[PDB]
Amino acid sequence: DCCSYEDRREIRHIWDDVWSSSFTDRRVAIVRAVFDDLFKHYPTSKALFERVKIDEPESGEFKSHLVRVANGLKLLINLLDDTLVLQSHLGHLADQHIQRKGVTKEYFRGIGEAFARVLPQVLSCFNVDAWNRCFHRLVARIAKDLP
Amino acid sequence: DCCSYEDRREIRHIWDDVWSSSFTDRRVAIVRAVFDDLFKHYPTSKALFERVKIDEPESGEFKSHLVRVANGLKLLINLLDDTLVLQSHLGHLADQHIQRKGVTKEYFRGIGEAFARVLPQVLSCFNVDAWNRCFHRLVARIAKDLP
Amino acid sequence: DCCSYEDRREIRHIWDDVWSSSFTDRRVAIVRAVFDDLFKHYPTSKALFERVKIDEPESGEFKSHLVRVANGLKLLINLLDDTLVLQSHLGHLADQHIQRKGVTKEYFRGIGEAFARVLPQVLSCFNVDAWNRCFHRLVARIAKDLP
Amino acid sequence: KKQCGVLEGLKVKSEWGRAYGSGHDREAFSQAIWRATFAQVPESRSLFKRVHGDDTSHPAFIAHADRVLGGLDIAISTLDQPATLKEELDHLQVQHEGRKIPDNYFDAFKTAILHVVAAQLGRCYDREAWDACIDHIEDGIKGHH
Amino acid sequence: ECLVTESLKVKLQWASAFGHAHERVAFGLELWRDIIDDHPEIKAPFSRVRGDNIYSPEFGAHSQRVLSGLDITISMLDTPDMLAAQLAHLKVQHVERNLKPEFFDIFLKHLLHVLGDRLGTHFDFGAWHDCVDQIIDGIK
Amino acid sequence: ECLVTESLKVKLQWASAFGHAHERVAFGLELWRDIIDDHPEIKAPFSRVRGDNIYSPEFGAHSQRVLSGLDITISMLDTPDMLAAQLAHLKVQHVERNLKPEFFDIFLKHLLHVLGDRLGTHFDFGAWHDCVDQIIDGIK
Amino acid sequence: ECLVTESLKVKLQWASAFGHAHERVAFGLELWRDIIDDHPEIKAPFSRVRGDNIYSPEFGAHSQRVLSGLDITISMLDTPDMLAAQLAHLKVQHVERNLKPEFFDIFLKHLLHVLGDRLGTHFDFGAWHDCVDQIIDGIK
Amino acid sequence: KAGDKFIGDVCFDHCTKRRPEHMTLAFESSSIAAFFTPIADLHVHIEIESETDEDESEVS
Amino acid sequence: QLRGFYNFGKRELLLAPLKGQSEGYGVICDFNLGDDDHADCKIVVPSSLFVCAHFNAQRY
Amino acid sequence: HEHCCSEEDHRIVQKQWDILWRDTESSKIKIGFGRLLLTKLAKDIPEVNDLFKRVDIEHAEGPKFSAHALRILNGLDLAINLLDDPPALDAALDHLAHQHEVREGVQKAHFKKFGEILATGLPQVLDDYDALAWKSCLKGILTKISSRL
Amino acid sequence: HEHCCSEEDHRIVQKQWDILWRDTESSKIKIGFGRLLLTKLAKDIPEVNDLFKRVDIEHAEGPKFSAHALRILNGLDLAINLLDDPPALDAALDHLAHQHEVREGVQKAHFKKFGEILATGLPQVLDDYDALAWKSCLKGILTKISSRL
Amino acid sequence: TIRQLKARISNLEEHHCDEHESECRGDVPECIHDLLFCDGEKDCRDGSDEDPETCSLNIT
Repeated sequence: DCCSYEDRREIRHIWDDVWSSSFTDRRVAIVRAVFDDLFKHYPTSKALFERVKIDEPESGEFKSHLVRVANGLKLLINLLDDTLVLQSHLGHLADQHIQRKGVTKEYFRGIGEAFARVLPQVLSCFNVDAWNRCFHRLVARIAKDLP
Repeated sequence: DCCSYEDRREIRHIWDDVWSSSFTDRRVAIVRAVFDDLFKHYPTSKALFERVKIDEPESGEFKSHLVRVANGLKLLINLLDDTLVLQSHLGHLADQHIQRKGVTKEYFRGIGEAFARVLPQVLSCFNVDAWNRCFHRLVARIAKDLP
Repeated sequence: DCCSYEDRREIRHIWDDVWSSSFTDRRVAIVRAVFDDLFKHYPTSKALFERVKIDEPESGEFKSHLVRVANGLKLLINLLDDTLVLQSHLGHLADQHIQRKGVTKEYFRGIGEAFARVLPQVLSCFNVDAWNRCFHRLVARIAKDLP
Repeated sequence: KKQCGVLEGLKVKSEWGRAYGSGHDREAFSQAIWRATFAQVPESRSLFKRVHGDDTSHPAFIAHADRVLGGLDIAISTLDQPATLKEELDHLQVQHEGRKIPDNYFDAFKTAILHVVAAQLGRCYDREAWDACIDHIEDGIKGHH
Repeated sequence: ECLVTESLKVKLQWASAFGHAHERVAFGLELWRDIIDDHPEIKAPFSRVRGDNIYSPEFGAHSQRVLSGLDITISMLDTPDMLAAQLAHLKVQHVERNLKPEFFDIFLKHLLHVLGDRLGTHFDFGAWHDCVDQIIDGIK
Repeated sequence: ECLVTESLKVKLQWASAFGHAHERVAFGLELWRDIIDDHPEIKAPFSRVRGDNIYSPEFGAHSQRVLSGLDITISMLDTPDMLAAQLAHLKVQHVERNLKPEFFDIFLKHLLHVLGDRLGTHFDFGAWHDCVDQIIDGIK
Repeated sequence: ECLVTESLKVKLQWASAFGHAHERVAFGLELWRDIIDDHPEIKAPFSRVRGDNIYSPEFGAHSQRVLSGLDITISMLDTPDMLAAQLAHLKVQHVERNLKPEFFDIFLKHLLHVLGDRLGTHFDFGAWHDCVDQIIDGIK
Repeated sequence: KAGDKFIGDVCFDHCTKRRPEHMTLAFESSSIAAFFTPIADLHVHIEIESETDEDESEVS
Repeated sequence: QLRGFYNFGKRELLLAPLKGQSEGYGVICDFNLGDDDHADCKIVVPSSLFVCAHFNAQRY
Repeated sequence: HEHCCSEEDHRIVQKQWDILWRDTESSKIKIGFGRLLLTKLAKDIPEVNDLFKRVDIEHAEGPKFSAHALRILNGLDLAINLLDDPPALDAALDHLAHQHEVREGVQKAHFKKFGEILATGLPQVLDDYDALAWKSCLKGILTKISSRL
Repeated sequence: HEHCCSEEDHRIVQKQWDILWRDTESSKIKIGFGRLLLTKLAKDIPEVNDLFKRVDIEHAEGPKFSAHALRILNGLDLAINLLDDPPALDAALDHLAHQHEVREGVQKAHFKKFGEILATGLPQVLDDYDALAWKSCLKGILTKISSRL
Repeated sequence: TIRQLKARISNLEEHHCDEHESECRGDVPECIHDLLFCDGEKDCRDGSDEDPETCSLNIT
């Protein structure tokens, strides 16, 4: 669906509350907590990240990964005001996942649920709906490509 | 006599009404309409512009000319706030007409009358006197060089 | 001890009244009048400036000197808002006097008295104390190596 | 109610940051808290007889208050990381054991904190969360069950 | 040549950037300064219009005359019959004098650099490059 | 490696300088422009991301992706275990392809020049040089 | 020589441009940065005053000391007896030591470039060139 | 007028070290020049009751 | 339905949805004309406190 | 002295000391910073290592010490935050004096050094630092804290 | 529902669509633009050329078509300018539906395409374009216009 | 009527205090932190509080 500019503004703020810590510690725990919810629900996906060593949670090879994911999301949100660019990188973000053999359209809808369950716990005043709306628009375009 | 600052302001505005659009179209028709009045009164001058092909009104070789004239006037007016430069280009503008064999001191006084008859028709709120005053100061310095 | 910020502001202003115009004339007469008071009290120091020809008051080789002194002071005051830099140039200003054989720790305490007696005469609303305070902090460090 | 754990901690730790504040807001924040405490259990004034508990506005007490919140800060602040918190709590535990402390007062003091904090934060403030953590912090000071 | 939109875009942006009255002289000056500092070889032909002192009225005048012509060309371009004519007219004022071909490639480089500052990120480089270029070649 | 303060200083200054939303694209743009004007040889590998027109969205996207990574590395720095890992990760994405090592020395030159403008005199050149350098070598 | 007016003009413009307090440090910094980026060979003699990091207090101090002297010379300038003396005084502080001749020609280039920005189009290039030049040669 | 006393209650004192609670302002004399209405010249005693750390100080 | 308080210092009325709605809307009203009656209210989103709409109010 | 730690003086200090606590991870900072500050002290004067022995200074990253790092660093906070209320600040510091009086081994020369260290450290984390103002205030604080031996 | 197609959304569209009519020669623009828009439509779907036959689409520059170019392009204006009054806009569009219903040959797929074209064109004349806002609004418009067919 | 004017007027200039401090009602300007209300007792020296315009019925 489409989303509304106000909602974007809502999120562009809601995020500034989760992101907000400067460096890694916080964002890590959150993005992690997100994935843990993805794996507890779609255990299958777990295997996909052996390349980054998920078997070693505190590895660092993996922590760094989490961050990259976080930052990749950050980059998206922080692009919501520049549509045209977002629309492109959003594609580029798809291609980076289409070439990743084993990534289903489902796993995405799954990580989406993840945030919607985690975020509301890491910060108050979370407009779950607004988030959900704009997150879906983002996911759809990411996922869609692969098919 | 001299030009008052107020008068300059008056013109710096009056002009913004004739020049205004980016388009040649407008300025052309006006400058043309001006010359047509110069030729209807001092038909002799007509011959002077065979070099630009006045015999072919819609030529383009001529239209471009009209524009150059227009723009040359524009340049003058848009210099009324920088006196010293105006005083120089005003001279340079003379020399470009002194080397043009056949240009009388009269033809100028004639094109002056032209505007004073045209402009008041292409726009309302035209301070004919104010224009006339500063236009003469401009012409005087242009023409004079020639004889 | 360290100087109060208000006092600095006081001086940063008091000075703007003696330094004044960009002219030499004024600053000269003042800095001179300052030295004349240094020499009338510590006549020994006089000799130190034969290099700049003090025997020729209106020399110019000397006048220029006076100015350099003035300006050197100016530079100090105009640095009171950039502490760290002041602290360095303040040192550099010491070294330029340590290598000047014959300059005592006393002569400085003496020129300090000088200003405190001159300035209050060249301008009104002079916070002698405030000046004295920050001037001492400046002098102390300038001597400071030297002895 | 609930118990402590990672998120509810981060929340309180953050919200506390806003409520605590600094400068005068602090000198008052504490003031308010104590007034609310003593108003609940006037009996307790007797314990702070040493630091002018009779006049909540006396410098001695002002210091005391600002000094107390200080610890609470370390507690909450440190809370988030178990390793460190553990230590601070243990440290406190010592300064207290051998003293018996009525659980009646701690209760009031918590209430106080909560009411003031809520007054200070306006709208963004989770009650349960604070309750849970202020509790965990207090338990660590009473130290006994 | 241009596109129709690729022109309007320039015609429009030129408006905001160039400006009116003094705002222009400022533009012209800033432009020529950057140009002459990069390639002082140019101070040569500008000898007639005191090119040594770009702040002078003599040069200032020139500066303006130039920009003005540029204005014309830019205005011209959309309607082909006028442009083709105007361009031809400019070619003549140049062919006769000897000039360096590369000078214009330089002029263009800066004109864009400057408009870049004036217009900011909105500046449609593409449109300008494709469009002003066409104006330079005809002249040259 | 770098000093634990020398990092926090950069981590902090990066914040103010880089900025948020549009403020960034502006930064990225200003940066790459200065870089490409100094060494046009770079427009080559940036062929995939329309490096000819840095104002284009295609390049704009790129520009951002880059700075972002730089953000990671920098916020990576503060805690060594993550940085060491992140850096190693970046080195791989580069080694494979061939580059000219001096390009990065250039990139750094400008990144500092730009931050210089943004931050002013407070800009802790020392800290950055010592610190961003460590991020460049790793990639190369 | 110079003209008496050509001096007063500079003496006056220097005032507005240079400025007061911090406004100066900013000027100095901006100046030296542009200079060192153009000719990094200079970072050499400025080794004593941390020329590698121009943002440092050590260099900052220097920067100021310099500008100050320039202020003097300029303030000397109008009245010949003081200038002749001041200049002679500067020559000594230099002769003893090695410096390149061309370095100053560089310094001047930028000092004008910078004042150009600060003062705008009013900047009397002529007056400055004719006037600051005389100050460089003498010291030189 | 003349003779008036005015009591000032502090509320913002960067200015003194002690900051006093109060500050009395006694007007001793007041005379207007015969030619000038516009300006009336005054002579005033500014009284102060401070407490110093050591002792108590009084000022006028 | 809303819950909230009134800030003396702020002169501001701050209300949010009581609960349990999960989307409820809230409202901020500033006193400070100095008047009683009159206030500068703005309907916000109880989350972020982001202005959904604005209305200058009077009593009733 | 009397002049110094004026209102403007500390108003400044206070403002500059706040640049630090802008981000929620104050703990990580306060600790790291306080940790370093004490370490660099034991570095220049070892007889200190024995004083902080009680708090396992041997393990800088050890919670035992990390906690301490806070307590101290946090005390400095209290001092600074009470700069605008002399009577309170006074009391607050006097109390700190007593907490140090009963800790034998701690001598004045220690604070003098810690001061010098603190003064060289702050400007490394704060881009805006006014040495004059700070030195003025830190002096008053450090002195009153040790002044009782 | 509501949220899609918002006040802010269209407030934006409206603002951006105005960047166009700043100069008095709107006709030259509206025409040229509308001309191109319809042309590029017939380009991708020829069965259109027969529909616009009635307006001499064969002669793009022909007054017959130029006039048309306006009417349509100008209708889009009306739509946009009524975005802030749903009931009116509604009525305004419904009317447009009927004007297209009785023109056999015109099928939905046509609008879908015209939409894609319009979306690729606008950003070429407007430096400030918010694809998201526009697409949201253009959709609502194009749909309501063709719904009745 | 006049009363209503002095009111309308008075409600509308700055107050010294930075946020979440309010001035004591009375003659002294002085600013105290918002929170301290109430001790139950007069936080203020002035006791401006005790005055009706503060404890008022209508307001509450």
